[PDB]
Amino acid sequence: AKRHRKVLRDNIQGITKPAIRRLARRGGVKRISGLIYEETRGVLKVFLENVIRDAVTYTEHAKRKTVTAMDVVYALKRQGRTLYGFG
Amino acid sequence: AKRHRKVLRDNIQGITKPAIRRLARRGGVKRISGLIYEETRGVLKVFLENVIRDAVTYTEHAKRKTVTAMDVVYALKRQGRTLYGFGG
Amino acid sequence: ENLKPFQVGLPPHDPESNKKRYLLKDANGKKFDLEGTTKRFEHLLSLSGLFKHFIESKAAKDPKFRQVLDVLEENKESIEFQFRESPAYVNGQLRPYQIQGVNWLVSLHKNKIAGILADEMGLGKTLQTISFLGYLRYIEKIPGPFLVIAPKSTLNNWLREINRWTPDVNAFILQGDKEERAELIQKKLLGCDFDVVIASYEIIIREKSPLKKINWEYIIIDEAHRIKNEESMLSQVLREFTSRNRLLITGTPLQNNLHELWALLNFLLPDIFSDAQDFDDWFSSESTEEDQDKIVKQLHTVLQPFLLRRIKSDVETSLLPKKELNLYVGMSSMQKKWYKKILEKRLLNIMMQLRKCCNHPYLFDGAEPGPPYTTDEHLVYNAAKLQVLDKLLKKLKEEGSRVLIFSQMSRLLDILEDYCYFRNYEYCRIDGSTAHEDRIQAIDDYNAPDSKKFVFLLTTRAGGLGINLTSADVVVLYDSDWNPQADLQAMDRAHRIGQKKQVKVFRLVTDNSVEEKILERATQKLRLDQLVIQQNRDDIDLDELLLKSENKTKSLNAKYETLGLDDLQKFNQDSAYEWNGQDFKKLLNPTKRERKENYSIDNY
Amino acid sequence: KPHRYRPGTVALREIRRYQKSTELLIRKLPFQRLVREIAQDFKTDLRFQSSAVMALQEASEAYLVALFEDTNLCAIHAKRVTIMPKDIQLARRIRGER
Amino acid sequence: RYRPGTVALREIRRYQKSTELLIRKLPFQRLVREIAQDFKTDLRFQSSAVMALQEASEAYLVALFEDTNLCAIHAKRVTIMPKDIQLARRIRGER
Amino acid sequence: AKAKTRSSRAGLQFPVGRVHRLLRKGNYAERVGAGAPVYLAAVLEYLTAEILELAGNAARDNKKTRIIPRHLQLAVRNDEELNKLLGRVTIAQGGVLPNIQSVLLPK
Amino acid sequence: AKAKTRSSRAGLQFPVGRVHRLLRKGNYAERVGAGAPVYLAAVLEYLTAEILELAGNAARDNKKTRIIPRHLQLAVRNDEELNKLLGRVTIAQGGVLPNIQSVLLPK
Amino acid sequence: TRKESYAIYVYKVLKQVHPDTGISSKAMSIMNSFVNDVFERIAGEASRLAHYNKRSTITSREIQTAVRLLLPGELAKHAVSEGTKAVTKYTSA
Amino acid sequence: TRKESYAIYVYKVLKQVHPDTGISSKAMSIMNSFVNDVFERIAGEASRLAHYNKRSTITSREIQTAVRLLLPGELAKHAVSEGTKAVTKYTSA
DNA sequence: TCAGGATGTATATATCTGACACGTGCCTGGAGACTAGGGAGTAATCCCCTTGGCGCTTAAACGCACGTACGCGCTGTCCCCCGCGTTTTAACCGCCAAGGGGATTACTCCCTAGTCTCCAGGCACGTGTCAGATATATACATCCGAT
DNA sequence: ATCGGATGTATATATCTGACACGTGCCTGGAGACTAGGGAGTAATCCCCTTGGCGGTTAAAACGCGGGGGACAGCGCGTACGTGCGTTTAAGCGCCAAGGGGATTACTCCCTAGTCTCCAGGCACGTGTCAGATATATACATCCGAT
Ligand SMILES: Nc1ncnc2c1ncn2[C@@H]1O[C@H](COP(=O)(O)OP(=O)(O)O)[C@@H](O)[C@H]1O
Ligand SMILES: [Mg+2]
Repeated sequence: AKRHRKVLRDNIQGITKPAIRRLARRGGVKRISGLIYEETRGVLKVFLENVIRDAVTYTEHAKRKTVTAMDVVYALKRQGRTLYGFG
Repeated sequence: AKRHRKVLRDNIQGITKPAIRRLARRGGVKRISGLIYEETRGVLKVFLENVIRDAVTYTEHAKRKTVTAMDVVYALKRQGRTLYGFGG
Repeated sequence: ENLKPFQVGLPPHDPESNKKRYLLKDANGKKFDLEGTTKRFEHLLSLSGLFKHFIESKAAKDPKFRQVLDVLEENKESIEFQFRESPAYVNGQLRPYQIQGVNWLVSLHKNKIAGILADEMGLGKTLQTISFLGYLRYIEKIPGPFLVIAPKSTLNNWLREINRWTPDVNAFILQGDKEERAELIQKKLLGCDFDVVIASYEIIIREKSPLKKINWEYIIIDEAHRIKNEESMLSQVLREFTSRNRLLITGTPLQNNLHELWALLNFLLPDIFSDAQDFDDWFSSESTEEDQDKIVKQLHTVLQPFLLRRIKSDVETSLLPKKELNLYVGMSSMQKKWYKKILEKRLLNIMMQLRKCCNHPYLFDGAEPGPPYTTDEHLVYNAAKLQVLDKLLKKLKEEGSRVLIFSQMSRLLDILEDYCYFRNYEYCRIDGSTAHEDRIQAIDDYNAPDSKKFVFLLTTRAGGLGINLTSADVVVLYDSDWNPQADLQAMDRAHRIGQKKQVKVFRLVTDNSVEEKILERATQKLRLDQLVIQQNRDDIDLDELLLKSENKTKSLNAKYETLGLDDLQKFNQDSAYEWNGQDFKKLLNPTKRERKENYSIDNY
Repeated sequence: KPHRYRPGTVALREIRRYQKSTELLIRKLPFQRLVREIAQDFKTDLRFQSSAVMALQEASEAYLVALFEDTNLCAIHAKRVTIMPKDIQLARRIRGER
Repeated sequence: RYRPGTVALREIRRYQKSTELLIRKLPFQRLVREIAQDFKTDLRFQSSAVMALQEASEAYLVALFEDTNLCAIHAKRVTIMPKDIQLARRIRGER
Repeated sequence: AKAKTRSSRAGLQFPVGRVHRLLRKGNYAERVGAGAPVYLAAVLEYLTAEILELAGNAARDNKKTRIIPRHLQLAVRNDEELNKLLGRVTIAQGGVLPNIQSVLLPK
Repeated sequence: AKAKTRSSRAGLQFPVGRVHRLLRKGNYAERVGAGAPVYLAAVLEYLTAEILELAGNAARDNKKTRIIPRHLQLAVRNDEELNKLLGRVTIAQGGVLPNIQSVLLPK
Repeated sequence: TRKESYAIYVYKVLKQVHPDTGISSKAMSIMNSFVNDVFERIAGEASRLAHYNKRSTITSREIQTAVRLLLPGELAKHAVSEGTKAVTKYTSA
Repeated sequence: TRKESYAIYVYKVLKQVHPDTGISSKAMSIMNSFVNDVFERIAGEASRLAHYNKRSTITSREIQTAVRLLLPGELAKHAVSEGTKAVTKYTSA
């Protein structure tokens, strides 16, 4: 009856409505619509897919099983958005 | 009284109004305001300034005085707008 | 009511006077006292001479202790209040072993050293502690202060007993959201309107800055194995607390290691066990000779000075002993194919996965037949332990012994709930999900005087300690645990004081698998504990399976009985990846992606 | 009647309070869960460091903040004050991601 | 004669079908020399260099006008204006 | 013995000797393996074949028997994968892909 | 004789031997001249000094005596020059410089 | 003089795929530039990839990783398959 | 376990522009990354310049061209001025 | 408009910690020979670019005038989103267990690259054709706009 | 709705010029030793990451409500765009003159790099500390929403 999960609402829903609003305020918007909270999840998921794909490619090439901060940094730099700090 | 060069026209105005309209149509627009012309001249002038500066830097590095198509292609590729067809 | 003559001589309670001692005015008054260290070392060598091993090494280190050593070298009634009756200043009675514990506490007090109280559960440890603090109050004339760090669950119990058998002492517990906590701080703590503070492991980390600013006479700690790690944040924080001495009321120390015991000792008396390698190499693991049991084993003489435990086996008697019935179970076909699948493949920690397969393959997603999902005998049909469990549950039910299952994975509890409902028994589940009130009501439901609760699921390491289920008769440790005393406390949830009838505790084991390795290592650690501390106080035809497993248990007991200290610390760490021969070993694209059409001028 | 701010003022205060800080605005554990779920992308069971996830969250939040700035500009351009998915789509199309 | 917009759609069809250069040749070439006089005196060019420059300029302006048109449509209009093109360039990381 | 080229004994059409020469004398690394030129030649051949097939499709669609930069442009922009790969290039004399916004059309 | 560092001779602060080693080992080219490391070290030194001066000014303006990533971001983004140099670069824990569109402000 | 082109190899591939069409000179030059651009992209990615791992050798493994880093999706899949096919044929023969 | 870095050198530079301010470790890592990035950009552009002109060596002329080609205008002016004065001092001494 | 609230904004203070200074080991940058090949200088040779002009064709660009339809301002009217209070729940620490993964730090060795020497075919260059693709008219059919 | 009308749209013809085929030689890729060093494999050490589970604090997050202000439709309306027509004007193409700029093409050497051999002196790492940046509290002064 209950050995089946029936739990764990989608992880994209973990990007809550108020977090989207905080990002929006730091961006500088005053008034928000109601479908922004779905368009934003879509765009974030796409961006993460691309970056993680490249990072995992680097990791597999090095014959590792651990994605390292330098792998992520190389992936972002290849995508064209350098990240100072980490590594 | 005309020994001087009083007769002359600015070169940015050589980008005629209908030429900008042809570009606009190929972009796919239907009605053009009256100030799009001046704004377009401005943006084209800026773009040309950047590309030409980089090309000239390449040529003067190579100890030449002619700007070659390969130098322009290198300049564009550096700007981030690589161009296929003129060699390179 | 009549013990008030002892209260004579105490100064009247007044925060202004208390502030002289409570607040330690000296901002950096912390210093190494040569006098106290000399007295400690002198008494310590008086008991026995073995302790120079630490001292000489420490003298090889910082020489301003080497000169203390030289001073101790060149220069070379304290009557215990036996309290043949119950001490007057505590309203009530104390049993003789309790009295002996109290006297041990006092004797360690008047020796400038401490001692871990590690009595067996139920032997009124807090009674010993309150009695000793009252000794300091009425006799030694130190009202306070005293810190009583404890687990959050028992705070109310500590306070209830402290106000019951010694009402004169004023004490309070910190709690509540930070605002009323701070109110209590500013009103009483820094106000100095108490004698005994009670906090929790979490609050000590939380409200540490005010608690720094009191010279602490002692720092009491309830079950102390929490502090068995000396890199734990609690251990780090509970070292800047300026204090005279310390106490470490606990249950059983040395649960899975010896270095653990070293750190537990290091807490009380840092100036002796200041060096890790000293303890780690003097009579810890080495590879020298028959010394393992010829000398270093005999060298308990280092501990008996400061440690105590009173075996509840004979100091009480009523709990008929125990009944351990390990059952070696063979894997079934689904287990066979799955276990091989893990061996040669989200699946990390292959050792954890192998435990899952040894419990029920339905834990793996997509294992059971379906959808649609049913609950018929196809559930029991694929898990060997569950088959034996079904048979044994039926046998117990016809006998009529309501049972506690102590699983180790709550998901396994989900499958067990489904199986139980399908078999029309009813239960009450407690795990890391049920809130407090749920836990209390479930315990009450099980412990109703006429309760229709056959099975009663839990998780082995959950529920704290106040859970009391002596009404139960059988405990089925569906899984075995790494730490043997984890399962020991679990299986004493039923063997706790007050249990009337002899109980049986089963331990399903998956033969020829990881579970055998886990059981072996757990027995290593249990026998280590015994040696170090406990001395110096289709159907399987269940009957033949029982006999075979009993014979196996006897054989392994014989195997591990005759091991030695350095040998028993080996931790063979035999790789379980290889089970029946393993080698550490685990297109054409004809798609022609797409071809669009209509490249002509027909958009318009 | 209890004091109540008129619509817009709390929003302006929030803008000027979040444009001054520097911490992360998405929760660490939800973001990590999302990242590891996506990580079944071109591989199967994988291990992540912690610096990796921190770098990934830094990059994501910077990207989203820039996107929201461009969206705000589009919404104001339409003689409006609210941002809408049409604004998100326009901004993200012009930048060249769609 | 013809209703407004008819010739406009006709011209869009005409110009999205062809591939030639849209700006005159000599005016652009003169502009390039004049704008290149500042960085360094007495440079020489060559026809291929100037043709590459013109081709790049054509492509840039065409993409810019596409973005501007899409901006104008976003604001419930069909007429493009300097506000539109400024918004496009600023979003596209240039202003 | 008679010499047979690595292009032939690999089965490809693109040159492997020239690719190896460029990889060496291109300051990409100190040492160059032995299968790298073969792999690179294969990849270049595949991409060339793919784009040329699409261009020929377009040229036939327009009743012509010679690929021109317009057909190259049209094929590249109509195939989305090649469009992403070449998202930043500009094929000279390629024109633009026909497209009019729906709102602009007459009622 | 007595060793006299190339950084000392050039009068810079950044290392020149290390820069020479990086140029040689990065296979940027087969041979590196003797003045290239000096020029490169001088340029890196200049840019570092510039950004550090701006960051220190920002730190003083914030009434702090230690540079932090927020101060680095403020220094970079305020001037139209290092902003253009570091255009695509995101600085960890940088935040964003404050502005609010004038349309959103009240009457 | 003596400028290397790729024109003849591209023309061979064309006469394999569409054995009835042709290429004008401008299209041919565009195709040559395309091949050079892709070559330099892949080689540069492989060079950086070897530098990241403290290797001093470019080999087919780095070439393959750079291919699947640069080409998107189905293009990458097919190109990888074809490259592996060619390399195995070469080594066997 | 030895890891080369620019922390010592940027700290020497800091202690002569603002002789009393410090710098946190995270800012230090950011600065080291910035220096590495700019070094890579200039070196790569100089390498490509040498490759373009058939030259086999990198020298101060290539470095100057790369600087004047990457840094924007008014910043590049001062950068090249200071580079030239440093190299002349090295040559004289 | 003025008095009434809510909200940063300073000021003073006890605390934590992570920059900063200091001492050693080592490894690599500098001194000093030696060498060899990259590049700088010279000097032929041919092709393109420049700066002043001139004459001619012929489409585009420009200017002007109706005159719509659209961009803009007003008004109305929902209705959707913000502000705020109230529960509750999920993040966030702290823990526990074992083992594997990844980095270093040696060692060892084999095989596969780079380096040569020859030597022939593959590829570039210069020629010579011919057919694919224009441009020109021509009849066809096919939206668009006014009665 | 129909008729007129302007506009692509297929269609046959002549032009030509640009793609494709063919011979040469020369230089680069291939064959064949020889060798050294790079990288693969192995063993020991130590720290991080995994999986499943536990217990606690406490801010955020979810939800509901109410009300107002902003978005979205309609309604004029009065421009400023479009479309069409007539007329210059300039682009484009020819043509003239004489040079320098530049890219091979072929030696010729110098000098300035790489390579090797030590060897000390930079620098990285492992230890303290203490000064700056916290968090706290309080008083203040400073906007905002209802007369
Ligand atoms: N008269 C008594 N003498 C001795 N012990 C008693 C007496 N009355 C009660 N006790 C027990 O003393 C115990 C002290 O608490 P304890 O069980 O030791 O908890 P913990 O094990 O957590 O310290 C109580 O549980 C209580 O049952
Ligand atoms: Mg207790």
